Amino acid sequence: DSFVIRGDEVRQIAPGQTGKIADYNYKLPDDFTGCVIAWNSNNLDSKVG
Amino acid sequence: SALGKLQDVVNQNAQALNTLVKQLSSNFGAISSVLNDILSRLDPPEAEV
Repeated sequence: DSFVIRGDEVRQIAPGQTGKIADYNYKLPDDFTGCVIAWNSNNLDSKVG
Repeated sequence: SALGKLQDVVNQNAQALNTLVKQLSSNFGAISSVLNDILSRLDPPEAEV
């Protein structure tokens, strides 16, 4: 499952978490089995404007 | 007191039951002896523990 978020919300991508992303955007199950990988993409996803 | 023996038996049993009931007030290392407070306060991953 691939997507993009902001750094402060990376914590929300985990079982049993709450917040904007977890509640309304992407919710993992409490018994989630698998891995979560996140890396900064400021050079790629940022624009001067 | 002549029938002490019989009475004693009763007492012993009662004490057991009483003790059992009081054990419901112990946290046993948890954060609260009240199940509902644990459910409502912590996230499911740690409320499970």
